[PDB]
Amino acid sequence: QSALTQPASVSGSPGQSITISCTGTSSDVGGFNYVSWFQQHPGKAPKLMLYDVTSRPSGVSSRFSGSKSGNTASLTISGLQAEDEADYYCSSHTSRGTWVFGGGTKLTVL
Amino acid sequence: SQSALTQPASVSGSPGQSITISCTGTSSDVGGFNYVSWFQQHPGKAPKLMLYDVTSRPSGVSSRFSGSKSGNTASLTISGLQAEDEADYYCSSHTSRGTWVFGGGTKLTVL
Amino acid sequence: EVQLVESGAEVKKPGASVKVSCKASGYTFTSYAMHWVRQAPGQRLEWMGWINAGNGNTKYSQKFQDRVTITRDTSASTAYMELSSLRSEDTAIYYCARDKVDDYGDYWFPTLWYFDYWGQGTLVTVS
Amino acid sequence: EVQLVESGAEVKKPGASVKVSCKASGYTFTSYAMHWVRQAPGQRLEWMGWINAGNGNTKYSQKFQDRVTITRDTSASTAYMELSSLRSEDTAIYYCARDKVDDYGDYWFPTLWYFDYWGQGTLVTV
Amino acid sequence: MRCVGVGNRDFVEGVSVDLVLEHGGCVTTMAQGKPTLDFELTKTTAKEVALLRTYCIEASISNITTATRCPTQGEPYLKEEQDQQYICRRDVVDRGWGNGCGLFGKGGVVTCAKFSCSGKITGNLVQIENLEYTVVVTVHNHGVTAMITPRSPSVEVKLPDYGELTLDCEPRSGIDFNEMILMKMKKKTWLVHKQWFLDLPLPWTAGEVHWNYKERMVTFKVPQDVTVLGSQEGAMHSALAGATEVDHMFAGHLKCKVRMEKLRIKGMSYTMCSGKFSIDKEMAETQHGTTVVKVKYEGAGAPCKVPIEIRDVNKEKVVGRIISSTPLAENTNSVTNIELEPPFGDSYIVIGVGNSALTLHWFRKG
Amino acid sequence: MRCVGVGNRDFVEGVWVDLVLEHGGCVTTMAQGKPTLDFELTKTTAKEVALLRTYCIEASISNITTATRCPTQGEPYLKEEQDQQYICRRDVVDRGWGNGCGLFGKGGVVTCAKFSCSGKITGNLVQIENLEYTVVVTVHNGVTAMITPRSPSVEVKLPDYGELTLDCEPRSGIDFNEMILMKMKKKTWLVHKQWFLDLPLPWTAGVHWNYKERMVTFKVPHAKRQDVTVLGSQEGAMHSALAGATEVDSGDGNHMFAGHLKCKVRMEKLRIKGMSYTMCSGKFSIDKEMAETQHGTTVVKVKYEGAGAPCKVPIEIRDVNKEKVVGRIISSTPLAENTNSVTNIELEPPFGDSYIVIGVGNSALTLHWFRK
Ligand SMILES: O=S(=O)(O)C[C@H](O)CNC1CCCCC1
Ligand SMILES: O=S(=O)(O)C[C@H](O)CNC1CCCCC1
Ligand SMILES: *[C@@H]1O[C@H](CO)[C@@H](O)[C@H](O)[C@H]1NC(C)=O
Ligand SMILES: *[C@@H]1O[C@H](CO)[C@@H](O)[C@H](O)[C@H]1NC(C)=O
Repeated sequence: QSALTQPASVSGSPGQSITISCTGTSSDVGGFNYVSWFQQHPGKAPKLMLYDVTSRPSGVSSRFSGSKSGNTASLTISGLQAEDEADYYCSSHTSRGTWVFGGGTKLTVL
Repeated sequence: SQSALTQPASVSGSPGQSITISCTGTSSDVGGFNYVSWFQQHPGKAPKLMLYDVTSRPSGVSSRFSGSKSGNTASLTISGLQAEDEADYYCSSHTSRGTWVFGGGTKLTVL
Repeated sequence: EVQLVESGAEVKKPGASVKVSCKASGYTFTSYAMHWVRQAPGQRLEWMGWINAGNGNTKYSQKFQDRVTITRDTSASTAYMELSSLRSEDTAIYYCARDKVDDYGDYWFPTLWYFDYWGQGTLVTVS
Repeated sequence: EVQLVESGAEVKKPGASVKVSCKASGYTFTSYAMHWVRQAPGQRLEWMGWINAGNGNTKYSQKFQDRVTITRDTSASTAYMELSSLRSEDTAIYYCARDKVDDYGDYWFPTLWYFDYWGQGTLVTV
Repeated sequence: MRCVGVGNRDFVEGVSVDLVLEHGGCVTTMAQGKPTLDFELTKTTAKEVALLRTYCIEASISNITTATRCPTQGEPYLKEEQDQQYICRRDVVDRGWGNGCGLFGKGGVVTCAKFSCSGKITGNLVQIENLEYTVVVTVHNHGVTAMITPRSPSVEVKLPDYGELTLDCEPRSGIDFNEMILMKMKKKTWLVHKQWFLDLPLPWTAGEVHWNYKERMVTFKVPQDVTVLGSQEGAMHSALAGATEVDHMFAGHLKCKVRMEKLRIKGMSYTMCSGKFSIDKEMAETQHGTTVVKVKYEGAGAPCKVPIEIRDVNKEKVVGRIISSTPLAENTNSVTNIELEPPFGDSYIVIGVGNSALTLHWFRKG
Repeated sequence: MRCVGVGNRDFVEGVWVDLVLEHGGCVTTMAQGKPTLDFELTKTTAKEVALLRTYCIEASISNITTATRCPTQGEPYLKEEQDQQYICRRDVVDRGWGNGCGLFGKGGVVTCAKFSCSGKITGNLVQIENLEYTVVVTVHNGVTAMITPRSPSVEVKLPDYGELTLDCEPRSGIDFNEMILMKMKKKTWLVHKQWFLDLPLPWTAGVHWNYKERMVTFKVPHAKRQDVTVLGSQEGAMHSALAGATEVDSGDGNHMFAGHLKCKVRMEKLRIKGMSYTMCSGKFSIDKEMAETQHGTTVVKVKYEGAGAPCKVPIEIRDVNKEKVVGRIISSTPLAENTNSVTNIELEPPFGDSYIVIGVGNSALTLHWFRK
C-alpha cells in the first residue's frame, strides 16, 4: 500500500481540462514542497512533468500545472490531447528522508 | 620422500656376533641434541622403543643393545646376534625446529 | 547529452540473487546520487533506495533494507543494484533515476527536481 | 596396563578424506601428547604431527600441514587424525605414539623416552 | 537564487568589485546598471596529492615457527628470518639433560610469525601550488562553474544573455600546509601536524607489502608464543580529540576582484508587462532581512519587464528596494523569482499595472 | 632430580623445615639422616569464577532513522527515541525553498541508530576458597599433592623412602577482595577492582547497555552536521592500559596463577633408601659425562658393572693432591639397585681443581674437575 492516494482511473474529453488529486500526510505532501508529477507511457520510463509542486522542466508544456492545499496535491492538464493518454504518478520526499509514490492514475482520452 | 637421517638399507650378521648400525643426521638434530632414539620393527608389528637419550634403554630391553653418538652420527650396537633380532631398525631425532625425523631404515638379516 | 544505459533483461529462479546496472553518460557521476525504483507489471512505482556516487553512502526502504544492496563503480561510471533471495513477487521492471548531490558531498536533502533523468528499466523475471 | 587401541582398516577413493583414531587406556590421557606416524608398504616411518590432549594445541610436519587435521576427545580418551584430499601415495599404515606432556600442560620439549607405547596401526588403502 | 537559503550570506555593493569567498559563505553582488549575481566557493580540491606514510592500526599473527638450541652450541636459525613479511625475536631458555641437552645453562631460541595488516591509516602531503578552487557564479532568475589555480588565477566567465565577467582571485590561508598532513582513517579524514604524524608509534610503510617496525604491534610476552596488540582505531580517535576533521574540502577564504565591465542586464531591452500576474510561490522572509517571491505571468506580450514596487502603509511613495536586477517574464505562463528588501513595519508589494496589479501586504518585524 | 636444570632453584638446609614454593621455581631440601628431595609448585588453579560486569570495547550502528521538520513547525519525533537500544541526537539546520520548505530559517532534525556490541570484556570474581595448589615432590634417583584452604595439611607417601607431612598456608595472591579477573578475547589479567569499575566504557550486569554515549563520537556545536557514529575499537587502548598488570594463563576451563605458597614439611617419618645396604665392591663406569649446572653444582650418571648389588655407591670429592675430602655430595647416600644399574648423583666440588673418586681401590674411577 502506497502512502499517497490517487484515483485509479480518470477520463476526459479532447480539448477539455482535467484534474488528478494526490493525497498524502503532514509527513510528506503537507509538510514539504518536494511534490513531483511523472508521466508514464505504456512500455516507456517515467518522465518528470512537474517538480517543487508547481515548477516544470524546459521541455514540459504550459498545459501542465501543479497545485497544493493541505496534504492534497493536484495536477491540472488543460486542453487534452490523444498523446496525454498515459499513467500519472505523484511523488514526495518524506520527513524520514525516503520517497513515496502514488498508486497511479490511468488517464483515458475520449 | 627422502629422510634427513641416513641409515644403510641392509646390514647382515652371523649368529653370536656383534653388529653396528649407523645413523647420520645434522647439527640441527643428531649432532645438536640427545633426543636420539632407536626402534625395532618386526614384519607386521608396530615399532618398539629399544633405546632413548642416545644410550638409555627401557626396562624390558636387553643389555645386548647399546647406543653411541659421535658428531652428527649415532650408532646402534647389537652384541651376540640371535634369530629373533632379524627386524627393521629405525633411528629417530627431535630437531632444532621442534619436529621428529626418522631414518630410512635398516633391514637386519641374521645368517 | 545526459543518458542512463540500463543492463539487459534477466530470467532467474526463486531463492537466487540478481545484479542490475546503470551506466552514466553526459554528466559527472561523482556529483550525483543514483536511485532505484521498481515497478511490477500493471502495478505502481515503488522506491527502493539510493547511493551517493561521491562517497559511497546509501539509504534503503524498510521493505528492501534486508535484501537490497546498492554499489557503485566510479571508474566505469556504473551503479549496481543487487537483490538477494528472489521471490515470485520480485518479478518487476527496475528503473534507475538520478538526483544531484550537495556541493559539499553530503546528500542530506535532495534537489527539488529529483529523478529528472531515468533509465529505460531492466525486466527481471522470477519463475 | 598401558594400551593404545587403533581404528579398523579403511578403503577410500582418491580425492576424498579419511578419519583414523586411537583410544588411550591405563593412563591419564590429558597428561600425554598423541603423535601420528605413517608407513607406506616397504617404506620408512614418516612423522606427521602431534596433539597435546590437555589443551588441544597441535604441530604438523610441513608435508602434512595443509591436509592433516589432528583432533581429540577428552571424554572418550580418543585422539583423531583426519587426512583430506587423499591420493594413491597416501596408501599407508597409520601409527599413533604417546609422549608425556610437562606437568604445567605445555608441550615445548618432549620426554627423552618419546614413543614408548605405540598403536598397532590402521592400514588405509587407496 | 543560491544564497537566499544559506545562513552565512554577505551583500556587496559598488559601481563596476572587492569580495571574499569562504566555505559555507555566499556573496551577493549589486551594482547600478549591472545584473545581481551570486558567488559561492564550492570546493578546494588538490588534483595531485603525495603519499608520505601508511601506518598499520590493526594486525594479525599466523604460521608461528620456533627453533631451539643447546647452551654453547650458538644461535638457532630459521629461513623466515630472511623473509620481510615475518617478525622474528630472540631469547634464551633453561636447557639440560631433561631437555635433551648434554650441557646445562641458557640455550638460545628464535621465534618467527607472519605479520599481516588488516587496518591501515594514510598520511598525504598537502601542497598549496596544486590547489584548485571551484567557484560557482549564478544570476538572479543552474550557475556557471569557474576554476581558480595559483598558476591561472584570472578566469573569463561567459554568461548567456548577461555578458561576460573577469574573475581575478588570489589564494589566502592562515595555517601552514608545509607543517600539515592530511590523515585518512577508514571513512573520516583529519588535518594533523606533520611531526605528530611522523612520531606515531605504529608499524609503517612508504608508498606484497613490507612493514617497518612490526614490533610496535607485536609482543612476545607470555603468561613461547607471539601476541598481537589489537585494533588501535579507538586509541587514534582519542588522540584526534583536538585535531580538525575534514570532509578534498580544505578551509581557506579566497579573495576575489570581479570585472563587471562586459556585463549587461537581460531585461532592459524589453518593455513593461501589461497583463496579469499571480503568486506561484508565496512570499517568504529570509535569514538576511530580505523577502523572496515567485510570480507567474498569465498575460501576453512576453518577453517583458516585471513591474514591482515597494510602497508605504498609505500606498503612495516607493520606500523599499529590489535586490533582483530588472526581473523579466520570458514567455506566457513563465515563473520569475524576485528578491526584495521591504522596510521595517508595514509595506505593500505591488506586482503589475492598473486594476490587474497584485497588492501584497507585508509586515517586517524589526 | 627434577630441580636440576631449572634456573630458579633454592637450596634449603635444616636441623620441621621452612620452605617457600613459587611458580617457575623449585626448592631442593637437605638434612642429615634424611633423603634429598625436590619440591615444586606446578599450578595454582581457580575452579569457578562469578561474572561481575561486561564492558563493550567494539561497537556498530544499524537501522538508521532520520526525521526532518520545517521552521516554525516544531521538533521532529521518532518512536526510537523511547527505545533504550538506540542512540539519538538532535541538530538544527538551515531550511528554505531549496530544501523543500516553504519557510526559511532553522529547521529541527533528529537521528537515531541501533547500538550493537561486537567486542566485549568481562570482569570476574575469583574466590580464594576455591583455589587448588598442585605440589610435586621428587626424590633424588615424582608424587603429586594437593593443597586447598579446606585441606591444607597433606600426607605424602614415598615408596622405600617413608612418608612426609606437607602443611602449607594458602596466603598467596593479592587480596582477591580488591582484585578482579579481567578477560579480553583470548588473554586474561588480574586487575584492581576500583580501576576496572572506573573504566569509561558502556557496561551491563545481565541486552541493555548502560552509558552507551561513552562509545559514541563527540559532537562539537560550532561545526557541520554528521551521522551518529561510534568509536572504533578500544582493544589496543586496553592493551596499553594493561602494561603494568599481571597476565593470567587460561586454558580449557579454570585459571592458572603465579603462586607463592609457604610450606612446613615434617621429615620425621622419612628414611634414606641406601643406608640399609653395604658399600659397592665392583667397578663403575660413566654413563653420562659430568656436567656443571646453573647453581654451581655438578651432575653425573654412573653405571655399576660389578656384583653384590643393591649396594651404596662410594663417592668422595678429594683435593688437588688427592688426599683430603674437600667437597660435598647433594644426593643422599646414592645406591646401585642391580647389575648394570644407572645412578644420578649431584655433587658440589670446590672452586678450582678437585678429583671426583667413584669406587674403591684400583678399580675406582678418578675424574678431574675445574670450577670457575
Ligand atoms: O492489480 S490490482 O488490481 O490489484 C491493482 C492495480 O494494478 C493498480 N493499478 C494502477 C492503476 C493506475 C495506473 C497504475 C496502476
Ligand atoms: O622402494 S625403494 O627402493 O624406492 C625404497 C625402499 O623401500 C627403502 N626400504 C627400506 C629398507 C630398510 C627397511 C625399511 C625400508
Ligand atoms: C534492522 O535492520 C535489519 C537489516 O539490517 C533488519 O533485519 C531488522 O528487522 C531491522 N530492525 C528494525 C527494528 O527495523
Ligand atoms: C599458514 O597457516 C594457514 C592456516 O592458518 C595455512 O592455510 C597456510 O597454508 C599456512 N602457510 C604456510 C606458508 O605454511
